[PDB]
Formats: sequence, C-alpha cells, structure tokens
Amino acid sequence: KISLLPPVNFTIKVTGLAQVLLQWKPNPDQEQRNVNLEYQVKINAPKEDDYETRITESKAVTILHKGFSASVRTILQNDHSLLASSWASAELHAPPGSPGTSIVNLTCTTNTTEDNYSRLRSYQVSLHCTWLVGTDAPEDTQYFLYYRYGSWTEECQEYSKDTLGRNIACWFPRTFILSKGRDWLAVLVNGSSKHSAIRPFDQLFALHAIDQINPPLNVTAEIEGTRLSIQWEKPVSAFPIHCFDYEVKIHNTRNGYLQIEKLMTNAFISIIDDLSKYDVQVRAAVSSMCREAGLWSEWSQPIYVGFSR
Amino acid sequence: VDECWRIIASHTWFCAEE
Repeated sequence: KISLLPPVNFTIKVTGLAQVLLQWKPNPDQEQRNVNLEYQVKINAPKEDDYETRITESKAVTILHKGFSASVRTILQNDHSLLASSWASAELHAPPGSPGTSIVNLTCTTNTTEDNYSRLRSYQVSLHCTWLVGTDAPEDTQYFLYYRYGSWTEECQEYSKDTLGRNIACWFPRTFILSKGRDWLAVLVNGSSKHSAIRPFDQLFALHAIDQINPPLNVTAEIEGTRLSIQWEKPVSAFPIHCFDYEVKIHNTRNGYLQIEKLMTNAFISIIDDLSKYDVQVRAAVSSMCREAGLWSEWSQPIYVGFSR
Repeated sequence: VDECWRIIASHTWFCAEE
C-alpha cells in the first residue's frame, strides 16, 4: 500500500483574451515513466469544472474579470479504485478596480451579409455591441472593446457615444468571425480614467446564441382559383439551402384564422379559400442538423393575396 | 503542444474548424 505525490510549480498564465495556460511539473519523487498516471484539473472559480489530461499543461477558455482559481492533482484510475494525491493550487486575482465601475448589460449581435460586387462572391460577418455605463463610474472614464475569435484579436474603432462622450456601443462592419462558425466569440471591455481604476468586463458568446439570422427575401404568393402557391428564397447566409427550418404564417385578415406551416422546403402549394384576403409572412432558423438551436429570423415584411378583385 | 482548448463554462473540448 502506497499513495501518490502532488504536482509542483503549478502556474497559471494569461496567454490571451479569455485564454489561460496552466503549467506544472511532475513531482520529482514519484515514479518517472509510469505512463498511466495522469493529472486531474479542477476549476474552483468562477464556474466549477473538472477534467483529465496527460500533459503537464492545459490551455483553457474562460472569462477572467471575476478572477480565476484552479487546482491540479496526480491520479491513477483503476476501474475498482481511484488513487489521488493532494491538490496543488493556483490563482489569478480578480483585476483591480473599485465597485460598480464595471460595464453592465453587455449585448452582442452578429449578422451575415455579402461583399458588394465581383471582388469575391462570399460573406462577411458584422458584429454589433451595446451596453450601459457603470453606475458609479467617474464621469471621465472611457471604455474600450476588444474581441477574439480563434487566433484573431481586434479592437473596435467605430463607437457610438452618449451625451457625456462615453462609448456605449460598438460596430464592426467586417470581422474575422466565421459565417459557419462553431467556436466561441470572446469579448472584453476594459476602461480608463484619471481618478479611480476601472473593473474590466468580459463575456463568452456561442455564435448560435447571437447570430441574427436574416429574413427570407422575395416572398411571393399567388392564388389561382382554389390553389395557393407561396415561394420564397433562402435568406442571406453561408449555410446552404438544405439547412433551414421555415415557418410560413398565413393570416386570414377577415376572421383572424392563423395557419402556420413548419417545413424545410422553399415552396408551399396547397388549397385555400377564394373569398378571403390573406397576408403571408415567413421566417427562418438554422436546422439542428447543421448547428445547435439558435434564433429565429424576423418575419418577412407581410405580403397580401386574395380579394384581388 | 497537441492538446485541445478546454471550454470551461460548457464542460467541453474544442479543436478546429476544418
């Protein structure tokens, strides 16, 4: 019967925007090349997490404005037992700054658009951010926003300010964000003043949670006698034709009857009443086959059909 | 070298975007 020995020289380095590198070394006394002892890492704060690794380092993505706390230990898992050393721990102190100076209510929206003319036929993502000034933030502070997607990091330059000159919004017409992206967009906003020091704020956004899908265009509807035909084009997006869920709303303006069709197609042909005026709208979302559930687009601006006479 | 990114808040791993 014997036990394990804890790792040493446990460090935590800020390598990037919401990006940390955890490093440590194997305990000198323990066995050298026992290839099936590994390391367990536990994140104690801000959010509790737990995972294994076999390397003496670990890169991780997490917010850093609330500080950071991690523990690492040596483990050996038989499938009857788990053997564990004591924890070695390390921390990153919460960034300096008086209370309430930090930005509140950060909101971010991405949108897919196209170029212009024959430069290349592709898609740009635009990023729009808004927020409120810190409540007791000294009237002098200026706020600055950075974002990181993948390897790319940028600072904004097109700001919208309030009445006392402070940045409360940001506009990126062109960005490094992938239109079909799965990765996490990291946004940091720090600030500066002559008096007090300002608490930086930062957030992690999954693209599917903030991608503002565009509305379907050229919604066309016609009634020929008893036959109703609705067509519409796939919205402006990098995701192809077969990746969209559609909801077609057919509203009877006379009696308020509301017919809603859910379909993955681009045209709906069916039967309807001659003698009522209808307004139709269509909205779209990205299918779960192509990406985890996200947001619905706005409704197409309504078109009218029936009672042509 | 040769490890993925640990997405902490989502308890997940992330590698690439081929």
